[PDB]
Amino acid sequence: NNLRLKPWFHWTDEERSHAIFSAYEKRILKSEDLPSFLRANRINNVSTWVFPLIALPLFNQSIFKLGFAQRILLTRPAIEWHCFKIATVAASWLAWLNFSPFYRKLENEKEYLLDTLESRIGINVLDLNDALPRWTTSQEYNRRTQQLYNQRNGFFAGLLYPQEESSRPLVDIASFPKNLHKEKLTK
Amino acid sequence: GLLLGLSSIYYLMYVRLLPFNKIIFAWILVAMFLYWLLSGFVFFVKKYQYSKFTAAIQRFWKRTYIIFWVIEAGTFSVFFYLTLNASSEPVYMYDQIKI
Amino acid sequence: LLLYILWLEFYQFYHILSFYGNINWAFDYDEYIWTLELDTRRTRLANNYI
Amino acid sequence: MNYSYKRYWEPSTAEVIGLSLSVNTISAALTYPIEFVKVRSQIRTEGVGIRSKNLYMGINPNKVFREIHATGNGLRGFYQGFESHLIGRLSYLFIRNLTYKIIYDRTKPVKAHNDLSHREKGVIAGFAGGLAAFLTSPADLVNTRTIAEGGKPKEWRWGYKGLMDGINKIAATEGGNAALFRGSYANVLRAVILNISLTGPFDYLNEKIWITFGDMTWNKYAALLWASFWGSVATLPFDNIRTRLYAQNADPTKNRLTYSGWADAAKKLIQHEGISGFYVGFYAFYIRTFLYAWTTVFITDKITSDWKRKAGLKEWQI
Amino acid sequence: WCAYFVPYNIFFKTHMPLEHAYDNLFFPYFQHTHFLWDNNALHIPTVGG
Amino acid sequence: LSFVYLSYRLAWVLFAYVLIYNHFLLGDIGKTFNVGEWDHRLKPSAERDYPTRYESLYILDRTQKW
Amino acid sequence: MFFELEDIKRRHSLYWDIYNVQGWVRRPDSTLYNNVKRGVTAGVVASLVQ
Amino acid sequence: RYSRNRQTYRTGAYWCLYVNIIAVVAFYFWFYKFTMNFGYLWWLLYSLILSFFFSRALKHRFYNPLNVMTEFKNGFMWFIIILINIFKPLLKLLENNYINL
Amino acid sequence: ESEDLDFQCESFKSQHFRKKGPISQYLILGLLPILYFGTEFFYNHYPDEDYWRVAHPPP
Amino acid sequence: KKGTASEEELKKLYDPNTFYEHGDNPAFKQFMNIAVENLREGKLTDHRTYVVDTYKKWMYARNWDDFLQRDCKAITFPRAFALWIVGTLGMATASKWCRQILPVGSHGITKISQTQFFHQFGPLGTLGAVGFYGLTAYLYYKTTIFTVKKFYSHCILQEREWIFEQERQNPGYGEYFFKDVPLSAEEHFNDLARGEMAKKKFEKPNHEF
Amino acid sequence: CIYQAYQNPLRHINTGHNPNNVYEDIVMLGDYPVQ
Amino acid sequence: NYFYYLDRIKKLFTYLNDLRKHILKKYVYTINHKRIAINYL
Amino acid sequence: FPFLEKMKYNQYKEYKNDYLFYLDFLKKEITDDHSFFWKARKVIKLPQYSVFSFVPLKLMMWKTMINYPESFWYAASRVVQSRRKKVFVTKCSARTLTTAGWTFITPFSSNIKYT
Ligand SMILES: CCCCCCCCCCCCCCCCCC(=O)OC[C@H](COP(=O)([O-])OCC(O)COP(=O)([O-])OC[C@@H](COC(=O)CCCCCCCCCCCCCCCCC)OC(=O)CCCCCCCCCCCCCCCCC)OC(=O)CCCCCCCCCCCCCCCCC
Ligand SMILES: CCCCCCCCCCCCCCCCCC(=O)OC[C@H](COP(=O)([O-])OCC(O)COP(=O)([O-])OC[C@@H](COC(=O)CCCCCCCCCCCCCCCCC)OC(=O)CCCCCCCCCCCCCCCCC)OC(=O)CCCCCCCCCCCCCCCCC
Ligand SMILES: CCCCCCCCCCCCCCCCCC(=O)OC[C@H](COP(=O)([O-])OCC[N+](C)(C)C)OC(=O)CCCCCCCCCCCCCCCCC
Ligand SMILES: CCCCCCCCCCCCCCCCCC(=O)OC[C@H](COP(=O)([O-])OCC[N+](C)(C)C)OC(=O)CCCCCCCCCCCCCCCCC
Ligand SMILES: CCCCCCCCCCCCCCCCCC(=O)OC[C@H](COP(=O)([O-])OCC[N+](C)(C)C)OC(=O)CCCCCCCCCCCCCCCCC
Ligand SMILES: CCCCCCCCCCCCCCCCCC(=O)OC[C@H](COP(=O)([O-])OCC[N+](C)(C)C)OC(=O)CCCCCCCCCCCCCCCCC
Ligand SMILES: CCCCCCCCCCCCCCCCCC(=O)OC[C@H](COP(=O)([O-])OCC[N+](C)(C)C)OC(=O)CCCCCCCCCCCCCCCCC
Ligand SMILES: CCCCCCCCCCCCCCCCCC(=O)OC[C@H](COP(=O)([O-])OCC[N+](C)(C)C)OC(=O)CCCCCCCCCCCCCCCCC
Ligand SMILES: CCCCCCCCCCCCCCCCCC(=O)OC[C@H](COP(=O)([O-])OCC[N+](C)(C)C)OC(=O)CCCCCCCCCCCCCCCCC
Ligand SMILES: CCCCCCCCCCCCCCCCCC(=O)OC[C@H](COP(=O)([O-])OCC[N+](C)(C)C)OC(=O)CCCCCCCCCCCCCCCCC
Repeated sequence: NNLRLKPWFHWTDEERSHAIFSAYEKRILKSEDLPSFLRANRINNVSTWVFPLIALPLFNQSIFKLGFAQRILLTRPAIEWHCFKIATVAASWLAWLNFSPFYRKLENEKEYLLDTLESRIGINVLDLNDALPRWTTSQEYNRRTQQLYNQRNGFFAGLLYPQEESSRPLVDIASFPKNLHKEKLTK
Repeated sequence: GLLLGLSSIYYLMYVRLLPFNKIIFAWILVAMFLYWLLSGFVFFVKKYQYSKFTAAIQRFWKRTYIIFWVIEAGTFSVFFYLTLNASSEPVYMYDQIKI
Repeated sequence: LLLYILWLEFYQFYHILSFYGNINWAFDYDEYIWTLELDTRRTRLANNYI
Repeated sequence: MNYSYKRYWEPSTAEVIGLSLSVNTISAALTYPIEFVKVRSQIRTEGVGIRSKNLYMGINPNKVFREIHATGNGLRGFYQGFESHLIGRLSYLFIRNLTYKIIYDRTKPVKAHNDLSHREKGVIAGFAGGLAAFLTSPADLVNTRTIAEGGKPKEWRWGYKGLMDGINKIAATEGGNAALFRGSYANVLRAVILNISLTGPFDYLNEKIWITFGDMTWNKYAALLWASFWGSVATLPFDNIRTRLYAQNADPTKNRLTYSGWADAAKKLIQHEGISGFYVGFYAFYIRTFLYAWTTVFITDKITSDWKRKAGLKEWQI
Repeated sequence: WCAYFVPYNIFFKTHMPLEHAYDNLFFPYFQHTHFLWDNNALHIPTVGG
Repeated sequence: LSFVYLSYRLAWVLFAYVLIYNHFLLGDIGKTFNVGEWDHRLKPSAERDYPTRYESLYILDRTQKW
Repeated sequence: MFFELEDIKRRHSLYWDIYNVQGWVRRPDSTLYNNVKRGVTAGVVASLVQ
Repeated sequence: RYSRNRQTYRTGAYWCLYVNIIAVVAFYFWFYKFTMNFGYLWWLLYSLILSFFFSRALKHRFYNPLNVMTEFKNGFMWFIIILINIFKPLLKLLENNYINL
Repeated sequence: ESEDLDFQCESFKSQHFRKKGPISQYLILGLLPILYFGTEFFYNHYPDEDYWRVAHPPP
Repeated sequence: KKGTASEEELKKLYDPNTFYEHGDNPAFKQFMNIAVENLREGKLTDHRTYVVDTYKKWMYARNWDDFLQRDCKAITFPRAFALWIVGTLGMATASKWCRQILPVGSHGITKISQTQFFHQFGPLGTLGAVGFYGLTAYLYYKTTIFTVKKFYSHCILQEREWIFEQERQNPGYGEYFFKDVPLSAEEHFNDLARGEMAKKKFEKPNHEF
Repeated sequence: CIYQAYQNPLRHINTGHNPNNVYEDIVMLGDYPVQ
Repeated sequence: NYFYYLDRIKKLFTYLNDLRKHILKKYVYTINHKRIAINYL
Repeated sequence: FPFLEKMKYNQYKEYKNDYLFYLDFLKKEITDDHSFFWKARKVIKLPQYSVFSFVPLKLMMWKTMINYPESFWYAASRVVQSRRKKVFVTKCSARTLTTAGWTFITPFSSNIKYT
């Protein structure tokens, strides 16, 4: 299925994370499929927040000792030297954010989870997406998924938070009453 | 005032979930219309406080006021005549309770 | 006082304009369900003119 | 429109070369006097520019023609340098057509009803025209100098009496063969602009008028008018700069306004005359280009239709 | 209390008009509805301003 | 001045759009104009009630209110 | 291909209208030979008398 | 008798332009449901977008690439200077922590 | 703008006289009916794309 | 070796040149392979998302890239570059205004406290100016990366919005309905292609949950 | 107001009324006359 | 000077901007009855 | 029009607010969820295939539709060569899309049933 377009081929990282969280909270996805995704998300966050700290000493040892770096350091104000260092560090950090192997692994794990959801609920996986609120990011959705996992697997899974097992009544949708009418408004 | 106005506007938008782009375009047009309608009057008020408000200007403004009210009264009177002469079904068999 | 009169005028105007939307509840016995229905209005033309 | 072409028959390289050479020969023979008048008007307006107002803004091609004819040389005076002009035009056409046909054959689409986009066709045509103009620049230089001799003062004239004589004089007197490529860059730019600003508007208007009025016969000629007008509008400044560079005499004292290059000539033109100065003799240039294109298209279409009918193509394919 | 609380409850929290709304009118009795009038939402700027 | 300039630029551009579209671009109404609307929330959501430029990416619906 | 300007030939599809008349249809008699002959005859006859 | 009157009404001209725009757009949307596709003639929309910045750019002569480049360099230096000044006193706080101890 | 008093000077030379200018736009003015009708019918293809086309019977 | 008439027709359908056109999407070179996978059972998948409006989002633009691609209608490299020029001018103006309001690094000033703006407003004003500059810089970076991506996709890879290209090719009432090209019209589309496209079927869900 | 300064900024409060490239406000951004 | 042509172009730009302002003032923002009547015609 | 149709997804609206039976709803059988199927427009007799695709050619590929910010009207806009040049052939489906002249004669002018 290399040439087959998956249902979420156009979804962003935020949309994919929101879909995963929605499936988990609605219990379409069980808690036994999360741990790999959670570990990948934590590793990605650690790498993203630690990259500049490891990179700047490397730039000091290798790049900032280059000919052009020494020229800038010795021939321009210290403020301009600091600006150049900050600019190069920021560019490297952006490149890392874009092409991190850890980020790629996290995206691959999200793809695997989405494939599992597609197999489980057919094409209805598209129903898990909505108009995500602005400024809510994939990291935030992953944090929410981790929080829900902790709440469900913690000591307060039935005292302070809802349990993971579903106790929905067993009825027939084709005959059970519905809360909404197709066209009119009910009383 | 800003708190109350913004809260009321947002609540009234939310209760009916209006289309944002179309409604904001319409409200921008309305805002420009009202702002430029009132800007002329603000300019007149600011300009006539010194060396501009003469007897001719005062008479002109009185005449404009009375003319505007007369123009509105014309349409109101046309509608009042229509109300007074409002048509109805024949009184014999179609509508006997009109009496 | 002008704000009070404005509120009264707006309330009356809203009632008058909402008259023309005739909304009623109809009870479907087969489904045992009340449904909201909208319909036009018929009245004396003097009321519309006023 | 990407599949509206009908390239069901394509001429061979020899046929293309021969037909193009003959048709361009007769077209140049017919339309040479207009180019002569345009060049003379540009030379006489160089350094001064248009100074009339409103309807009189410009130089009258009829006035220039009458002044040239009054010299007593008759119509033979308008064909001075025609040998050089024809040789240069033939060399340019040969090189450009060969390069364009080779590239088009190499990169043509497989389907007969599909043709290269106008962008790619313009790129290829511009490259071929620039190469040909660079190769055959000296002939144009000699022809333009011969034309401008009459306008310029006798002491400033070069006195060439043939293409070979002019080439030899330029090579010897000015020193080195490098002097034969004066104005080559301007000629290349003019050729590129002319190649790219002709085939686009023609197809544009031809298709639009076909859509409007359906399949008629005047559509081709209306599109030709539109394309010729827009090509003149796009190309005339470069032709004027090329003419100025060619007319620039070797000795700085001889030149009324010496130039060091294309940019220098453009700056001097802008300084000494408004931006409109690039469009002196626009009517003559438009008439020349339109007549040349019309005769070439007519003859080529007739011959190609005859060849297609002999081959056996259907009426709609032709 | 007068301009925001009471109008809000009388307009949105009930479809039943008050007496003074229609005592002078001659229409038959009917209820209100906030979601079947002024589709252009021209009342939002008015109330806000 | 910011408000004044915004208003003037918007007015000029919209007026130019109106004139050009009503005088030259009436041949292909489908290509020149987009169809949209929004109805009262009491009635079911209209088919044309959607965010323009995103109809290929989202479908909008709402719950009726009394 | 033959020179700087290219006369691009394009094919089109069938189109027809309700009415096939009152437009432009070339008469069979409208030809170079026949039109020229008639014009020359008329012009010469008129010019001789004039 | 009448005092001097202004000889131009720019706000009035623009108010009339807005009135025309409102009339046309509102009527088409309400009764035809048609909204002009501004993207068809994308260059007028881009003209509006450009005019939203063109005068301010012209004031400082930002049509010159050299001016733009030097302005970007100066702005980046200003931003970095502000950040460094804000975050510098952390070192002094750490140093005086020793005195406090 | 904010440097000149709003007044009319005594000198009559301040009168705004009309002086004829470029004449090119008047060519388009004279050709306007042709241009306007062409835009109305040919450019907008009104009432349809076949009315103005040369008539051909169906195959 | 060559098969029967049916096999020859299938080979022609799978031929790269049977559907591809010079001015059309290159994907038509393997459209049949793509169609067989994306049109299983003859059904077109609806990739749209069903959204119940709740005012959680207004502009509906997921990100600045989507805003430029859809709201600004910049679907071509020239439009992207024009928007980039506008953004560059805006960023330069924003930086100049920030430097003017806070004369830090100019006139020899080396401290924020040496500014009348800080005197009048102080740390909150400095924070506001910093936030404004950062916001404009962020938007400039987003539009620049969008323009670079558009340039790479179009100028280098020759990728284009093929629906827009078809719109350009057909200016309206054009008679380009040719039987030779199946894609020109619905009628001219090959009958066997319709059957071949719906050859495969979907897979039933597991319902494992 | 392009390459030619006609109005006097010393007698104006804001120079942004008309497009130009040769005018600068006397009271620039960040300047606050305070007693 | 090395930018005489550039100076001429700057003069042209100034002339065009001044003409734009003059046209806007005299035919768009004007309240003159004769000009309004001509535009009406 | 089917893209504009909203009743197709009306079933999901109830579960967007009532999650209690959302899993049971998902456990149903998928027939036409998030899919469009156009009935045959031409008579085809091919025993080899039991189903045929009649999706619009312009709507065939989503890879170009996803990033195109336009409505799905290009697919329906003048994509068929078939035409009927007859006067009796109606050009407007709605016979009430007319005008009552400049006199505004009622009830023709003032009733939507006619104008
Ligand atoms: C303010 C402006 C704003 C924008 C608007 C612009 C308006 C412009 C006009 C008004 C203003 C004034 C001008 C300003 C120009 C500014 C730019 C500039 O620098 O251009 C100068 C530039 C050059 O002008 P120049 O400096 O005067 O020099 C030209 C001279 O004429 C050269 O002299 P020549 O003609 O006598 O040439 C002799 C010839 C002598 O010949 C030689 O080259 C000698 C050495 C090689 C010899 C061998 C040749 C090959 C044969 C042998 C091969 C090997 C053997 C093979 C086997 C054996 C058989 C052969 O030399 C050449 O070939 C050319 C010179 C370079 C030679 C050195 C080597 C080059 C190598 C690379 C090229 C190689 C290929 C060349 C040929 C083409 C391909 C076929 O001209 C232009 O760029 C033209 C104008 C601009 C065009 C682009 C459009 C820009 C505007 C776009 C629209 C904008 C609208 C919106 C507004 C934007 C506002 C910003
Ligand atoms: C020892 C044990 C320690 C244990 C640990 C705990 C204890 C230790 C201390 C813990 C401290 C925790 C601190 C938490 C806050 C900070 C971190 C945080 O939350 O980050 C936000 C953010 C949260 O995102 P996320 O949830 O992780 O999602 C990431 C996902 O991968 C995908 O997400 P995405 O990337 O798509 O989304 C990006 C962004 C979406 O983009 C945006 O929305 C950003 C829009 C532009 C904002 C511009 C703000 C101005 C400052 C910019 C940054 C500094 C200047 C950079 C200059 C660069 C050029 C040199 O999303 C957001 O973050 C949305 C936030 C929106 C709220 C903004 C708040 C207001 C800002 C304005 C304030 C001033 C005005 C208002 C004042 C009001 C006062 C009442 O973190 C990041 O992901 C950022 C990653 C790194 C990017 C670096 C980019 C280049 C700049 C850095 C290099 C140059 C530095 C130069 C200065 C150096 C000296 C200072
Ligand atoms: C209690 C003692 C501590 C100090 C108290 C301080 C007094 C506070 C007074 C608040 C006045 C609020 C004015 C609101 C105006 C808008 C009203 C409106 O829109 O109507 C909504 C509502 C009415 O909504 P409604 O639609 O239900 O109207 C009911 C209509 N009738 C009466 C026929 C049944 O307003 C009211 O309920 C009353 C409004 C009265 C407005 C009177 C205006 C002039 C006088 C103002 C009070 C002056 C008091 C001065 C201090 C005296 C101290 C002794
Ligand atoms: C073997 C015996 C059997 C008969 C053999 C044939 C007899 C000899 C025929 C000689 C050639 C005759 C035609 C010459 C050209 C036209 C007449 C003439 O004098 O022109 C010379 C004119 C010159 O005229 P001129 O004006 O310079 O004459 C001298 C002028 N004064 C007295 C002031 C000095 O042209 C040239 O000689 C130069 C250009 C020639 C090449 C370009 C020709 C372009 C036009 C070609 C198309 C047809 C033109 C004719 C159209 C009208 C007739 C159909
Ligand atoms: C600030 C100033 C900066 C100046 C320098 C940097 C910027 C340079 C910008 C250059 C722009 C070039 C644009 C080319 C013209 C495209 C116009 C266009 O799209 O028109 C629509 C049409 C598009 O046609 P189409 O193929 O899409 O189809 C048209 C038909 N319909 C509408 C139905 C689809 O393109 C043309 O007609 C272009 C024809 C000309 C193409 C060739 C251009 C010149 C190429 C030169 C190559 C090199 C020559 C040798 C050089 C030797 C020395 C190095
Ligand atoms: C149907 C609609 C679509 C139409 C498409 C078809 C083409 C449309 C073409 C429209 C443009 C027409 C231009 C006409 C040109 C003039 C013709 C004429 O005869 O007039 C000559 C006159 C004078 O030309 P002249 O200067 O050469 O005069 C010569 C003077 N003597 C004789 C003394 C030597 O031209 C002008 O006065 C100027 C004309 C151009 C005006 C340009 C206006 C826009 C400028 C924008 C600049 C933006 C700069 C931004 C960068 C930053 C700046 C600080
Ligand atoms: C507007 C946005 C663009 C950027 C900002 C503006 C900068 C550019 C401003 C240019 C203004 C116009 C300059 C030329 C003025 C010519 C005036 C004139 O007619 O002079 C009398 C000349 C006189 O020519 P004549 O010598 O043949 O005279 C014939 C008339 N009698 C016989 C009476 C003397 O008339 C013409 O040539 C008429 C046609 C003029 C066409 C001018 C086209 C200018 C195009 C320049 C750019 C190149 C084309 C690009 C677009 C098309 C191709 C893609
Ligand atoms: C305009 C003034 C100056 C000029 C004077 C002359 C103008 C004369 C205009 C009328 C001429 C005659 C024609 C009459 C047409 C009537 C049309 C009509 O009824 O439309 C009404 C329309 C309703 O039309 P509709 O079409 O929606 O009607 C619904 C009916 N059905 C369902 C059948 C379609 O309403 C509006 O236009 C909205 C008005 C909103 C007013 C909001 C007032 C707010 C007051 C706030 C203060 C009070 C206290 C609360 C404060 C709270 C603060 C938080
Ligand atoms: C009298 C003609 C000259 C007028 C000069 C002054 C006005 C400016 C020019 C206006 C346009 C002139 C007509 C030709 C171009 C029409 C382009 C167009 O949009 O038509 C498409 C239209 C239909 O195009 P379409 O229907 O395919 O699509 C148009 C665009 N959309 C998709 C938005 C609808 O075609 C026509 O109306 C047919 C026009 C036939 C004209 C034949 C005579 C003129 C041809 C020779 C001209 C030679 C000189 C050069 C032109 C004048 C000087 C610059
Ligand atoms: C009648 C009213 C008329 C109103 C007209 C205005 C309508 C709205 C126009 C919006 C245009 C801007 C782009 C819209 C599309 C956004 C797309 C997007 O994702 O965002 C792009 C960008 C963000 O880039 P992004 O695209 O990377 O962000 C999305 C990506 N994730 C999910 C990872 C975050 O945001 C913006 O364009 C807007 C940023 C904020 C602008 C603020 C301006 C004013 C300054 C602050 C004032 C003080 C506020 C105080 C708040 C206090 C809170 C407690």
